[PDB]
Amino acid sequence: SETKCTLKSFTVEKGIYQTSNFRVQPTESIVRFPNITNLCPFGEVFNATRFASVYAWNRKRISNCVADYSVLYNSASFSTFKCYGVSPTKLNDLCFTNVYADSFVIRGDEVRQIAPGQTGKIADYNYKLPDDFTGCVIAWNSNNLDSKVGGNHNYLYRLFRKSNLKPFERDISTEIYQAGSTPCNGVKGFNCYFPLQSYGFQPTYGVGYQPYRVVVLSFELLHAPATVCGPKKSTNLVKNKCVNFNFNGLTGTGVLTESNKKFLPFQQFGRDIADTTDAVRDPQTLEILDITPCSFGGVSVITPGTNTSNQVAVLYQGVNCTEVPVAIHADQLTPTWRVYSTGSNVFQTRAGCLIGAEYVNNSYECDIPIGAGICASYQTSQSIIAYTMSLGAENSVAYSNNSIAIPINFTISVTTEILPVSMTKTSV
Amino acid sequence: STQDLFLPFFSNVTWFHAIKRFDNPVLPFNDGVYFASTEKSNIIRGWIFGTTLDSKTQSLLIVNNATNVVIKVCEFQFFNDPFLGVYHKNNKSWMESEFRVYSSANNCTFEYVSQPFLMDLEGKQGNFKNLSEFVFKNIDGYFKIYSKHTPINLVRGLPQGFSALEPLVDLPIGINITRFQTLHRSYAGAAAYYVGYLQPRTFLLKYNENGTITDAVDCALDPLSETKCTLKSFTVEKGIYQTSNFRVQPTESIVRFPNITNLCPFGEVFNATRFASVYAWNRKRISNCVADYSVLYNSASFSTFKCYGVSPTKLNDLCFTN
Amino acid sequence: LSRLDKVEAEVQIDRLITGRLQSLQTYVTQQLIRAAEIRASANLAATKMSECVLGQSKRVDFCGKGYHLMSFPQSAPHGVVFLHVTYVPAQEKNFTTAPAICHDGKAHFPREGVFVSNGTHWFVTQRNFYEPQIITTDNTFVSGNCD
Amino acid sequence: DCTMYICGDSTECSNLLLQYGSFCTQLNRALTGIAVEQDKNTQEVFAQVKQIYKTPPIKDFGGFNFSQILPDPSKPSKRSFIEDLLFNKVTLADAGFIKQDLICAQKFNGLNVLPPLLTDEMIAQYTSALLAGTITSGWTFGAGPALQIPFPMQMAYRFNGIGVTQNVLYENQKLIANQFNSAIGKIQDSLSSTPSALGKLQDVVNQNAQALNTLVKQLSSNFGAISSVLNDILSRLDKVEAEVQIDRLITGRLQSLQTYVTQQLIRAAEIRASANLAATKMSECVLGQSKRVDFCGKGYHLMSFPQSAPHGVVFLHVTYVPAQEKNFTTA
Amino acid sequence: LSRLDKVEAEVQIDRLITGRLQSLQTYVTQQLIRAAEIRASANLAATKM
Amino acid sequence: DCTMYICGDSTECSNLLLQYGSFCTQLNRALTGIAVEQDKNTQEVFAQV
Ligand SMILES: *[C@@H]1O[C@H](CO)[C@@H](O[C@@H]2O[C@H](CO)[C@@H](O[C@H]3O[C@H](CO)[C@@H](O)[C@H](O)[C@@H]3O)[C@H](O)[C@H]2NC(C)=O)[C@H](O)[C@H]1NC(C)=O
Ligand SMILES: *[C@@H]1O[C@H](CO)[C@@H](O[C@@H]2O[C@H](CO)[C@@H](O[C@H]3O[C@H](CO)[C@@H](O)[C@H](O)[C@@H]3O)[C@H](O)[C@H]2NC(C)=O)[C@H](O)[C@H]1NC(C)=O
Ligand SMILES: *[C@@H]1O[C@H](CO)[C@@H](O[C@@H]2O[C@H](CO)[C@@H](O[C@H]3O[C@H](CO)[C@@H](O)[C@H](O)[C@@H]3O)[C@H](O)[C@H]2NC(C)=O)[C@H](O)[C@H]1NC(C)=O
Ligand SMILES: *[C@@H]1O[C@H](CO)[C@@H](O[C@@H]2O[C@H](CO)[C@@H](O[C@H]3O[C@H](CO)[C@@H](O)[C@H](O)[C@@H]3O)[C@H](O)[C@H]2NC(C)=O)[C@H](O)[C@H]1NC(C)=O
Ligand SMILES: *[C@@H]1O[C@H](CO[C@@H]2O[C@@H](C)[C@@H](O)[C@@H](O)[C@@H]2O)[C@@H](O[C@@H]2O[C@H](CO)[C@@H](O)[C@H](O)[C@H]2NC(C)=O)[C@H](O)[C@H]1NC(C)=O
Ligand SMILES: *[C@@H]1O[C@H](CO)[C@@H](O[C@@H]2O[C@H](CO)[C@@H](O)[C@H](O)[C@H]2NC(C)=O)[C@H](O)[C@H]1NC(C)=O
Ligand SMILES: *[C@@H]1O[C@H](CO)[C@@H](O[C@@H]2O[C@H](CO)[C@@H](O)[C@H](O)[C@H]2NC(C)=O)[C@H](O)[C@H]1NC(C)=O
Ligand SMILES: *[C@@H]1O[C@H](CO)[C@@H](O)[C@H](O)[C@H]1NC(C)=O
Ligand SMILES: *[C@@H]1O[C@H](CO)[C@@H](O)[C@H](O)[C@H]1NC(C)=O
Ligand SMILES: *[C@@H]1O[C@H](CO)[C@@H](O)[C@H](O)[C@H]1NC(C)=O
Ligand SMILES: *[C@@H]1O[C@H](CO)[C@@H](O)[C@H](O)[C@H]1NC(C)=O
Ligand SMILES: *[C@@H]1O[C@H](CO)[C@@H](O)[C@H](O)[C@H]1NC(C)=O
Ligand SMILES: *[C@@H]1O[C@H](CO)[C@@H](O)[C@H](O)[C@H]1NC(C)=O
Ligand SMILES: *[C@@H]1O[C@H](CO)[C@@H](O)[C@H](O)[C@H]1NC(C)=O
Repeated sequence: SETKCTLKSFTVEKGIYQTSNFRVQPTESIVRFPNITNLCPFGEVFNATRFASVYAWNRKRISNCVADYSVLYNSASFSTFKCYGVSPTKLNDLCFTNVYADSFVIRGDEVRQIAPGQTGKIADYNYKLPDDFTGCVIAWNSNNLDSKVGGNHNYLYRLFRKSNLKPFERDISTEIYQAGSTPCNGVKGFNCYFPLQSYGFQPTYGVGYQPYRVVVLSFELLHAPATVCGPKKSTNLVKNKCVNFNFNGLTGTGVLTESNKKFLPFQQFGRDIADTTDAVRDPQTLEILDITPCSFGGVSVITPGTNTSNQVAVLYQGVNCTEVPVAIHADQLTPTWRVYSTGSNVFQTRAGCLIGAEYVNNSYECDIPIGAGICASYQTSQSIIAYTMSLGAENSVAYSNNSIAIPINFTISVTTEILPVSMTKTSV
Repeated sequence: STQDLFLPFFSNVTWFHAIKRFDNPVLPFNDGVYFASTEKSNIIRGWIFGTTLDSKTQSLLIVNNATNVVIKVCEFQFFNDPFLGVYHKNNKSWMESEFRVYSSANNCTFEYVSQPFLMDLEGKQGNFKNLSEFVFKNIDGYFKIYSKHTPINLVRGLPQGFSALEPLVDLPIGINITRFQTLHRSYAGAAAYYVGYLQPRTFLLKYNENGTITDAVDCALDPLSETKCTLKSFTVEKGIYQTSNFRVQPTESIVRFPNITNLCPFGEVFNATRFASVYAWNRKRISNCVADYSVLYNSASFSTFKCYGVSPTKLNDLCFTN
Repeated sequence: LSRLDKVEAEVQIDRLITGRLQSLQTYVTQQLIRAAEIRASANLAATKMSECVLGQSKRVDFCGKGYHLMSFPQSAPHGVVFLHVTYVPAQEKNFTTAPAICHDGKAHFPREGVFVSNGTHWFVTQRNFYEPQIITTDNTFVSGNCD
Repeated sequence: DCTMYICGDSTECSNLLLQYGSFCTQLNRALTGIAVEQDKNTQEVFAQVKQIYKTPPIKDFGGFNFSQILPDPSKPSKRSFIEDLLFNKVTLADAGFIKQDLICAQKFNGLNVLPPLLTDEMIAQYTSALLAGTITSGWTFGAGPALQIPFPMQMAYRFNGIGVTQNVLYENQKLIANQFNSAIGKIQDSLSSTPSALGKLQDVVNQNAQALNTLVKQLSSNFGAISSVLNDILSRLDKVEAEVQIDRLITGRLQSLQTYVTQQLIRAAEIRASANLAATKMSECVLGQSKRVDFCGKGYHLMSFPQSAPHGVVFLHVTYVPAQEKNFTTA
Repeated sequence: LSRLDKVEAEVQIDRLITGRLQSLQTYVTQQLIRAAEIRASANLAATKM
Repeated sequence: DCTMYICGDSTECSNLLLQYGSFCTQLNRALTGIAVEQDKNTQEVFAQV
């Protein structure tokens, strides 16, 4: 039936038909995250006393703890959530190398200016983001917490600068800017403006001028020995099985074995030529483990003509079929059928393993090829057999230094030959 | 092969020797700075990083004052002659009494004190010269540190050999740095250090089977190395190898815009008395004048800007038919 | 188009155009390769016509298996069929041979044919068909001595 | 394997790949066609005889010594000294005899190498049969029933073929045999000394290896996406905007696969032309004597001998070359 | 580049790059096929010589 | 020249072209192979003496 699927027809011709290749599905799953339990102090970040002004935005280090972004995303008092490189849903399943938390207060209309590649006074002078920023930005109004009727002037930003700042650049200097041509000194002068600009935060201000507390997370991910993870709980590890593993967020599937790679302490991952992972250091046990996806291979179906018979054979190219008994149908396979795995008709070849055919010793002309000199045929009470192909009939010649053989009679034979010459014209 | 900031091979490095009395000069940190030392008893123990160094802007301070290494970034008012001074004072130990480095630390945003960094290796007593190699990068506000320590037995020059640096720590100092000064252990001994300059280049890093860098070649040092980087191999067969094409870079820039000076009447547009209704929407023609879209894009009283076919940023560098 | 207006339609139209253009390009490239193979086959067919049909060929196994005699072309849909007539020997007999004959103290060699004996008498025969002849000087040319 | 290469072990990426139709099926069909064509090439090149001839135990060929081309029974395989040298000079990578190392990275990404139908021992058997048939019966075995003929008379027939009367052989047999043996020894020494000769085969081996290496390396490119690894893309981005990256990855990998397949098709066509030339040379030069100038070697052709090699065949053209001329007066 | 900021310059330049890469690939493939035909003709010329 | 043709004298476009891998290198190799093949053809046709 799978060959009928491949051919999109109800009749199959005599031969071999490669079909959908198999793969061993993982048997179970292992979770190995670092067993830290101390909660990350997001209280001192989101719900602290006061935030440093945008021109001198405070940076608070968070590391070696377990965070849960669900309680931050699910709150209804927040206003905006747009994340770059990450999704709000997928934060709990992944670990962070280091958490750089930037918190500050900006204007309501300047919330757009947080996005990298934008243009505005804040991004131009005191807080610019890299073109490929990764992380999440949190925005919400805090007028009733940081606005006073007499005017809150504790939040400041720079008005002029000599040149655009680099990404993540911080400037503290209060040098007087020389807006005019002539230079000046002192506290103040004509066309000599103080770099910092003040604002009278008051509750009477309408939407678009209200203070909007903003927290930006600029973590970098999965190219380093991460130390901050979600609330996912650890699980015991097993070896020599195809297993759905995930170390520090590295979701993957394969069979793992203790390798001999000497990972240096700043190195956590090992990678192949194709930039795929090859080894990993377990976050709980400091050994090094190789990772390989469990074995797989193609599936070929050996069959005679559909009108002649319905019995078929199966071949597993490139697979030492000692794993086929391990391919028990307790775990599933890409090919659903397994009834041919009964045994007592199993033969190994250099091209793989042939199941469903009886190997014999007598030789014949190669009917339909399998590989590596072995090929099968259907004949006699009839079954699919396998044999080594015969190169021809052996015939020795009687050489001697004084004898010849010359023919006496002749036969005239006629032979046909077919050669394609041309093909149908087509214009599109 | 990696394409990022890297010192060229066979570089004309500036050299120092602490033969007496001497001073440490200040050198720029443009595009990264390479630093090496073949010294005894860890005479070099710190560096000063910044752009103004005179408390006008922030600066970086690293000192290894015996007990531990201190990393501090503040509004430092460094002294004009920073030095460290220390022997056998009734304890058989050597103490560092002087820490005369700065006078003012008004506001500090980044501090770190863990342990001292005089990680001397095998051999002891300085039988073989110790090569402490350092490379510092300041990219997008991140200060990255790499360090090494290896023994050499060459008398005076840089050891002819191959080595690579492990990363030490990443510092989010986020300050402007254009120059730097190095630190010292004043007590009988001579010390030398190199001051190289990192550059954005590419090298072919030959990792061994064990994961240690054994050799490296440049992609633009000389034609042979360019062929090596092009072929991604350390052996070259006899023949002719086409490499990266050259192009003459322009010598200078020329700006030629029409020499009209009268300001455009955008006042009569935005700050006009009244507008025509939407059904009879008004049209005004503006030409032969000087405009500036920056004053339109920088106002905070506006609500929406959707520019199609053009960005608001590139308006001042473009000219309009009508 | 009947569901989406122009601005959001162009998004889907461009994807469809790219997909169909890729399919067309793949088809054209495959057709070019097949055409090259067909040109090779047609050149071989033309050479076979010119050498086997219009003449007699000495090239081994080119115009059929055996010693070539003639050929006849026949048409076919998008092709051509040749009928190679060849000469094949059938029955052979084993004999005793000798490279030369020393009669008057001089070596004798066949002008055409081979020396052959059935066990008691010697004859000369052409190589591809048995026809004994009495040894004659018309059959042999003399050169050198018998040592 | 198109599906593993593009979207290895990912149902979400497999569903997106499903939207593109039969690209994977077309690629698989082309690759299968090439694979069958290789066996067809080898079959036509080496299988020109249906009966395996065996050399006689006696080695009295009138002074000619074929020890350097006949198989040596002591070795487990039927390979002669020269064939041993040819198999030694070539560094064949990844023959595919069950890989139960760069070739390991290729295999785990869906890149399979299939074994040839005819083995290196069966090819040697075919070559030995051809060589024994030639040295025993001249050209008659290729035209019909095999007819035995002394070698000292077959060479006289060859000289008659090249327009030289036959008595020249019967008067210079010992010297001619010495020349032939010395020439065979010189071939032995040249093939044991120089290495640039088999560059014609090492080149195609290197081309295949480098093409597979480039195809493997192509998986590391972002193709405009935020990352090159679909597992991290899924683990960071949910089911909505992950599409915007996965479609770019799928398009890039599809272009890489198509380029690889097209280049493979062109290379296969070139190899088919070369194999047709090799079969024509076998039929014209080994099974008979050819009058075509500079076809079977430089000079007047006498005979040839085939020798197997990794992914190729080696011919030894024996030719007649005049050496010492004298000026005369003519009319 | 002189009209649009970097963010949308990405969206334009990637399209331009894809188109130009397609044109280059088509040119190279056609040249390869033409070279194969010319090589066959050169082999025929050598045999005729 | 792949980079000249696609992104002539633009560092921003060169950076984007860098993301696509070895397409340019493959094209250059194919063109160099064709160029060498032409000289091989001429040599084998004309250099028989
Ligand atoms: C980090 O500090 C750097 C050192 O002060 C600073 O570079 C300085 O930038 C100013 C502003 O342009 C330059 O001042 C000169 O500018 C032009 C030359 O382009 C002249 O026409 C002016 O008249 C004026 O002289 C300084 O020359 C320049 N300093 C150096 C050593 O080149 C950077 O801009 C600072 N970076 C940040 C992000 O703040
Ligand atoms: C080497 O330089 C170090 C950097 O300044 C310096 O560290 C300083 O150490 C003192 C005492 O160890 C600290 O003073 C405070 O220390 C703890 C902190 O809880 C308190 O118990 C003390 O009473 C006191 O408040 C300084 O804060 C600390 N400096 C910094 C910047 O943190 C070392 O002491 C220096 N070593 C020598 C030998 O001079
Ligand atoms: C090898 O071939 C020889 C040539 O044919 C043959 O010799 C021939 O033998 C026949 C006998 O069958 C002779 O024919 C004569 O036979 C008797 C002999 O008395 C006569 O009465 C007949 O009338 C007839 O003339 C041939 O004359 C004779 N020819 C020659 C040249 O000798 C040998 O017998 C053959 N040997 C073998 C072993 O087959
Ligand atoms: C046909 O040619 C063969 C190759 O030239 C030749 O075999 C060679 O024979 C010589 C002498 O018989 C060997 O030389 C060695 O012989 C013995 C071996 O122990 C030693 O006593 C000698 O000192 C010397 O080392 C060659 O080694 C051998 N060549 C090979 C490749 O084995 C045949 O003898 C020739 N046969 C005829 C009939 O001419
Ligand atoms: C011609 O002779 C060969 C062999 O020579 C013969 O050997 C003896 C049998 C004897 O008859 C001698 O006088 C000859 O010189 C024949 O080859 C043999 O063929 C038979 C089958 O008929 C076979 O069983 C033998 O094995 C073959 N010999 C060898 C060495 O393998 C050949 O058949 C003879 N031809 C005819 C038409 O009879
Ligand atoms: C196929 O696999 C089996 C086992 O997985 C191989 O049998 C092993 O052979 C080696 C070499 O003789 C022995 O050292 C092992 O002890 C065998 N294993 C077992 C379980 O018996 C077998 O060799 C493999 N097939 C091939 C062709 O290599
Ligand atoms: C850096 O430190 C200085 C001094 O500690 C701060 O300047 C003081 O700011 C307060 C607040 O307005 C004034 O009352 C003082 O008079 C200032 N002192 C001096 C000497 O000018 C400065 O604010 C700090 N920088 C930041 C960014 O907080
Ligand atoms: C801030 O206060 C609210 C309201 O009491 C509380 O729900 C929230 O948890 C606080 N913030 C943090 C980070 O805990
Ligand atoms: C995890 O727990 C084990 C057992 O208590 C402990 O040995 C190990 O150190 C822990 N992991 C880490 C990273 O400390
Ligand atoms: C298959 O068998 C049926 C019935 O025996 C016959 O009609 C049909 O022609 C056969 N198929 C072919 C291809 O001949
Ligand atoms: C074939 O022969 C071998 C030995 O000659 C023997 O071991 C094997 O069992 C035979 N095969 C069968 C199917 O009998
Ligand atoms: C290095 O630069 C100095 C100062 O320009 C110069 O004197 C010296 O010759 C240079 N050396 C080399 C090797 O370039
Ligand atoms: C010796 O060490 C002690 C304790 O470390 C210290 O109090 C004392 O001052 C030291 N001696 C001198 C001379 O400084
Ligand atoms: C409108 O008036 C404001 C207030 O003085 C002024 O700043 C602005 O420039 C005027 N509009 C224009 C287009 O100049």
